[PDB]
Amino acid sequence: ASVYAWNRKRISNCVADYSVLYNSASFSTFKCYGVSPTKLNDLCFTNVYADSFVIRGDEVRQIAPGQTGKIADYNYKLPDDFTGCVIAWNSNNLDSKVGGNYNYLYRLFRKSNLKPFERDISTEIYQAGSTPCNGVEGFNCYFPLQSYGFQPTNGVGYQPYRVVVLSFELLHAPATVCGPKKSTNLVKNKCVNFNFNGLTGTGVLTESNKKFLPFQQFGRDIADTTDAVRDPQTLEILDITPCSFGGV
Amino acid sequence: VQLVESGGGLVQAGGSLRLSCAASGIIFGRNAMGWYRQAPGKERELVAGITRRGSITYYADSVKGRFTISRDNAKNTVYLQMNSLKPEDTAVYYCAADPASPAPGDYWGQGTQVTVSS
Amino acid sequence: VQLVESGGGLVQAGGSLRLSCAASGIIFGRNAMGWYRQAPGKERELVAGITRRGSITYYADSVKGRFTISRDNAKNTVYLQMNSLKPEDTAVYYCAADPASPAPGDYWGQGTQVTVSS
Amino acid sequence: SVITPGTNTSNQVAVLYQDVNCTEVNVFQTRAGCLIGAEHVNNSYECDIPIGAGICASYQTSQSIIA
Amino acid sequence: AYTNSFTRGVYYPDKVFRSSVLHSTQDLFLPFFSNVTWFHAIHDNPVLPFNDGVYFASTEKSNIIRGWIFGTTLDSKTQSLLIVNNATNVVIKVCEFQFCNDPFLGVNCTFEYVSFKNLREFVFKNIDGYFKIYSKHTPINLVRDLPQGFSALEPLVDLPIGINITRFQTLLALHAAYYVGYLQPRTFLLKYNENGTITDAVDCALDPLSETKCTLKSFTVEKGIYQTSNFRVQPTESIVRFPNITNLCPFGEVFNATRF
Ligand SMILES: *[C@@H]1O[C@H](CO)[C@@H](O[C@@H]2O[C@H](CO)[C@@H](O)[C@H](O)[C@H]2NC(C)=O)[C@H](O)[C@H]1NC(C)=O
Ligand SMILES: *[C@@H]1O[C@H](CO)[C@@H](O)[C@H](O)[C@H]1NC(C)=O
Ligand SMILES: *[C@@H]1O[C@H](CO)[C@@H](O)[C@H](O)[C@H]1NC(C)=O
Ligand SMILES: *[C@@H]1O[C@H](CO)[C@@H](O)[C@H](O)[C@H]1NC(C)=O
Ligand SMILES: *[C@@H]1O[C@H](CO)[C@@H](O)[C@H](O)[C@H]1NC(C)=O
Ligand SMILES: *[C@@H]1O[C@H](CO)[C@@H](O)[C@H](O)[C@H]1NC(C)=O
Ligand SMILES: *[C@@H]1O[C@H](CO)[C@@H](O)[C@H](O)[C@H]1NC(C)=O
Ligand SMILES: *[C@@H]1O[C@H](CO)[C@@H](O)[C@H](O)[C@H]1NC(C)=O
Repeated sequence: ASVYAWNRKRISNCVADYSVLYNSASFSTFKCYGVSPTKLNDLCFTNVYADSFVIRGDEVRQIAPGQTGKIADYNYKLPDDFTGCVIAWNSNNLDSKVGGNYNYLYRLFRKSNLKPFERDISTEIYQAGSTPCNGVEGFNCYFPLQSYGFQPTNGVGYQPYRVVVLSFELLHAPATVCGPKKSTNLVKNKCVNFNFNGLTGTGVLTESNKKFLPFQQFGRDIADTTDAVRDPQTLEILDITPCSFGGV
Repeated sequence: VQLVESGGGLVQAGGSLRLSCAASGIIFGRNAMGWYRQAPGKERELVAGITRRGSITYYADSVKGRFTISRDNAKNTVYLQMNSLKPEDTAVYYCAADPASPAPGDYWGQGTQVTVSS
Repeated sequence: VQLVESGGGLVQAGGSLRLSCAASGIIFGRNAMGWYRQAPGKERELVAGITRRGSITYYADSVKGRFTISRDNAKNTVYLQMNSLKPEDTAVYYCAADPASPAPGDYWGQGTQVTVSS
Repeated sequence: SVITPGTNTSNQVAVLYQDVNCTEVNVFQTRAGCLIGAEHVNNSYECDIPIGAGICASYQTSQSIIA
Repeated sequence: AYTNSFTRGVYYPDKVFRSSVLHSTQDLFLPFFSNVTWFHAIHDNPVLPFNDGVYFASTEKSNIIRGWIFGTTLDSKTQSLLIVNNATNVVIKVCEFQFCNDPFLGVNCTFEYVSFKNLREFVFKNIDGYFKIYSKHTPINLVRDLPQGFSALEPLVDLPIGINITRFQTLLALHAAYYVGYLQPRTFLLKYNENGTITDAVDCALDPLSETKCTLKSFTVEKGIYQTSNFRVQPTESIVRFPNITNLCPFGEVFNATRF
């Protein structure tokens, strides 16, 4: 998609192998915020979103949280607290065309700045001047979208780049996307090092009487330490008792 | 990034003169393009412009009856035709996007000189 | 970064056809190089490959008796010779390193079309 | 601050705006602040809920808060 | 006409189990004792605004109310949501659909799913594209107004659709009483019993006693004086003052200079 009208695709209900992208060494950038690359395979997410678009090379630097510029403000804005990875690569031999690829559009004119993650695909003529445009181009009346006109002979700052912004919902809510991990069996009344959908700690798993309502996944303490979980494979609730300790 | 101009030269008032220019896709793909001019004693102004879509044209009122603006999207070129040129039209003509920034970094080509004698 | 291919064209089944390609040192210096092919109805596969050192060759079993792979380290080129081509061999052939990434950023050349008629 | 009898007796409360004028906020202007909702009376009792500057409040008779 | 929100409109705010605890949270809840509007599809079903979450309830006998529409202009320009029980099972679809302004039952696309005696109580909100539906179904002995009492609603539906909702309409079968209220960003003290069911709640900004109850994290307040908040006088207008200079300075001149 054109950056002014970027696409979004939802990722859910899967095993997400992120090593395929990370270790490909085929990207100009792979910058993660809130998570480190390679740790992604040990995480679970509720939903994962992949936003995609084409921008010119000098603009790759605008796809960042807290960043400003013509794309950051009129085409694709990321929030200051964004968690995710911005992955991009050069497409000079794919999207650039001889004579110019004018299919990709960006917004140059807008009345105000965009909110994080929204879209504006209006074609309303921009009222640059004082005399109402009434939908028609003319002096101080502009069509809001511009083409890139990408050519194979352009320098890098003007070569097209394909950008995928991968957004991670690291929420308390049940995961639908988990990395390529293998499971083990449950035990009861023993001290174990556990991992339930990315939730980790050390403790003793026992049968719980804390009936969880159908939408609840774990119980929580005063100190934010969890104290019960719904097992990811079998619908039973386990209590987590800390392993015994004391002064000596 | 790249803008060129041609079709200038010295003519006597009257007759006709056709200017031509070209641009890389970076500018050619903009919503609209046109011609601007400068001369000793006067600043830069937009003379005429044509949009990328719909071939919509407009002219400054002062030039409306003698100037014609056109473009060719297959060639990545823009043209300005003057019919019956006047001494007042002596200027350097430039190729650029219809909206433009006053900043020094907004790229302009060299421009082509049109001179009109008595 | 630069991969080119040639030696394609239309032939009748039987006869012979020699493909050729070249690469910049960035790819040519890789441990091994070979040829890949694609066609409507089927995905990309490695047909044959040759190493940089020792000129060690290997072939997909399905092509082993009719395809020959070779390289020239002075010229920075790789070749694939087909002897008695079959209609099933119609494909676009590509030059690339034997290991390759599925990522969109792992550079491929345009490829050359080989067409084999009845 | 909220001046209240316990909730096992009544849900009626009085509110004290500390160190302010009643013209800026059954209103009693005192030194502690502006006391709103308690009825000021000319009788006396010992002290139940202290407010300050000699003033206490209590809940009594059909019962309301007095100061 | 309006009714009194007698502790109705409370639901479980997250998917975390809690029990035997008074927990302070913040969410869009029906304010306690708010004014809920009466509607009757007798002798209309106006399209109503969706402010920032909406509270609904209906009184039933024969499932006369069978669905709802949430969207904006409802004329195939943006995404909008149609939910219908169909007197069979539930079908949910979201697309740029053209609607009738008088849809009824008898007696481009983003999402598709296929599945008085009592009162249905439910709420809706839309957070970051997720349309969240909460509800309960209880018996009533009241035949016009809404029942009093407290029991929290449970989540049923949580869908990442991206639906733009500013307006809505109730869908009824025709040959009829329902209520609409609004949710607010309020702080509540929620009381979870030993089974994690919310059995009570304090609306922390209803009045000074509730304020005290939230301050002290309790549903019981002892005799005495508690300091719960601060009084602050608010500004009524802003004042902006700069010298009345009409002169502009040569900023352009240091960028457009002939020579550096
Ligand atoms: C849902 O549609 C409404 C229009 O009916 C959008 O409201 C406009 O939002 C912009 C924000 O930049 C304001 O400047 C306009 O004044 C609003 N118009 C009206 C009539 O209120 C709203 O943003 C859309 N929302 C989504 C997807 O949240
Ligand atoms: C509160 O009132 C109840 C009667 O409703 C009584 O049984 C209880 O003992 C009272 N508690 C206190 C602390 O006064
Ligand atoms: C409140 O203001 C009035 C004047 O309007 C003044 O007479 C009175 O003493 C003030 N009271 C306090 C507590 O400041
Ligand atoms: C207290 O007595 C005075 C007369 O001395 C009277 O004006 C005032 O209203 C009385 N106030 C109360 C609360 O009884
Ligand atoms: C709420 O209803 C009561 C009558 O029960 C009425 O007096 C009050 O003004 C209404 N509130 C609003 C905001 O309309
Ligand atoms: C889908 O949206 C496009 C605009 O993006 C519009 O041209 C097309 O007609 C729409 N299709 C349908 C079936 O509404
Ligand atoms: C909790 O559940 C038990 C049944 O397991 C029931 O007897 C008890 O009354 C319930 N407690 C509450 C407060 O509802
Ligand atoms: C602001 O207005 C006052 C009143 O007319 C005038 O005396 C003063 O000089 C003005 N300031 C400027 C910067 O012009």
